[PDB]
Amino acid sequence: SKPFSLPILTLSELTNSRFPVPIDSLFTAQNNVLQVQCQNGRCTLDGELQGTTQLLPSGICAFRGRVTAETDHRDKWHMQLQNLNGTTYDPTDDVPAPLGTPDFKGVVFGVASQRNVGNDAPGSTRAHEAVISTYSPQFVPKLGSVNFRSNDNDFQLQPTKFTPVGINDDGDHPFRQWELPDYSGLLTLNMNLAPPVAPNFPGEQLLFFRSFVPCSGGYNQGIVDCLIPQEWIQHFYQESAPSQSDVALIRYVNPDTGRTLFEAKLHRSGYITVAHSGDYPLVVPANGYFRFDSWVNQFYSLAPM
Amino acid sequence: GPGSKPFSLPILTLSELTNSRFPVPIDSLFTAQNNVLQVQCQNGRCTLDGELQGTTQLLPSGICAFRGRVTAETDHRDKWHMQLQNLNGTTYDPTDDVPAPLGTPDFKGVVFGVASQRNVGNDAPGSTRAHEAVISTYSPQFVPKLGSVNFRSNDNDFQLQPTKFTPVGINDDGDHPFRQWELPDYSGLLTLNMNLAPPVAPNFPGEQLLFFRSFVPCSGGYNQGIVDCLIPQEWIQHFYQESAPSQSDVALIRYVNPDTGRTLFEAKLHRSGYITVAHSGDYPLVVPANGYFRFDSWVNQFYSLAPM
Repeated sequence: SKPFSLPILTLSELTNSRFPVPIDSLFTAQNNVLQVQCQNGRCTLDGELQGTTQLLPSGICAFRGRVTAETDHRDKWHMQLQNLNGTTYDPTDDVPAPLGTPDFKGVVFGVASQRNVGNDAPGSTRAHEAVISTYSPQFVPKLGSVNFRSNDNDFQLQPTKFTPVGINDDGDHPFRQWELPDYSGLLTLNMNLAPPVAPNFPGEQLLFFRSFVPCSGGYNQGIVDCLIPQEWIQHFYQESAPSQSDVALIRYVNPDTGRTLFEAKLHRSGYITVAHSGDYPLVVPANGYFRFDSWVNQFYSLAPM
Repeated sequence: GPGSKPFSLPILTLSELTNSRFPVPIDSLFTAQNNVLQVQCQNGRCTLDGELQGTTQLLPSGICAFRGRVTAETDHRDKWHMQLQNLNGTTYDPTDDVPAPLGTPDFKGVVFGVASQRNVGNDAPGSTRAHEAVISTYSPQFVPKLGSVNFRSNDNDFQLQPTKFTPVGINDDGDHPFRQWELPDYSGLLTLNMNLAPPVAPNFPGEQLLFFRSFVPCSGGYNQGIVDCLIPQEWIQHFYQESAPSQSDVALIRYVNPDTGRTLFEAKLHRSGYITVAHSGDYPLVVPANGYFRFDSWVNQFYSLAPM
């Protein structure tokens, strides 16, 4: 059978799978009652994509479609969604939302761009700053549309792309990276979600690949934690190696010295735990990377780090 | 002989591929009739056994991005002077054998996007701002090899603080045309570019370059946003991981429809990391949505491709 493996990539060679920026650091968080259930950056070790996860970093928190109405909501521009590859989005599909849809509560700011097709000035373009709030009642991507705000009113009912740049609070409504938006809007339930993940033992904590993304004013730190980086997801999808157990053993190695620095559990659902107690931002050598050593199980006792 | 790791391509459809010269998906395949223009792009350059070249790095998020600090507000058209770090935040060294910091744009024109800041130090640390910004590679202040570029903004809410530029699209620079095959002057006016990945061209009669084409966003006007890359970013990432030894200068690759099993056409994947096909004239390909290239065998410079 095809052997499981990790790609060989340093921290600065990795992309955040929940926002299209490089990984900045590794962080392990103290356990709490709040649920970790992100929908982007979800993939099993044998390469099954889950939630709203797709392969491209350019897909993450991006939208593609057409503006089909200009309204007088604060979120003025009504954007009917396609799939990111331009095919027609089907709301009855067994996904939470179109692949790449944001999986947090707050705003994503960026640029909405257009290129005309059809009889009305085909090939004419425009691009302006735009904001999408996932708190908005018009944020209904599962149903097939989202609305965006712009200070500019130079927009047409034409094919549209949204490129994310950063995140922020939505005025008084805080940026909450672990709170899912209501993909179908108010008074509806989310469906087809990737499951929540948690340590099976109190001495273990989730380990995150952490990014500090851009913010558009205020003092928000722009913290976006992902379970596994986008490149691991891409790698597992290509490889499709069969998982021999529920838990893979991985070691963080310094190639400069050859030393193993610490070990971790890489679970079959696609997340990592370490033996540690408390919030801890790791300090690791620049050339360090995770190495897959063996299939183990839940009853492996991780060396404390 | 000893064994060697087999060469391969990742299995990805066109819409599962990223342009290696601008951070957007591939839209189509295009083969161009030979013409007066020279192809010497610096992004999206990698050998088949995984050696990155030019200004090529691994992250799509790296492509046409900048990281550094705004160290001055000037009187240039490109007002804000941005001293560069490497994209991973380490200090940039102008004496390194690269054309410019990795990820630097490799075309003449404008990249528009957003410049963002987060303060450190004594002055309101942790405060942020982000605004539309434009960087022109025609600019005399575009001197990334020397360690800086300048950007424009209609907004003047910028500070001398850690700064990132996130690219969104391209355009012409006013009267100066967007030229994807013209390199910027990385060290500025009246200086020479160095350490470049080499020019690329068909060496065999009846053959043309095949491009992975994207139509990227533009910020007004009718520019088509056409950015062609020699190989998509995932192929580069794949070769970098695999490091499979090249058995030849030319790999024979075939475009396959997995639904039917049918081979649609064949192409030469040259060791330098570009593709040629047997065709005469400009030709926008029509291919099935599920199609992808498959590596079949190593051949040589005198292999004769079936016409497509």
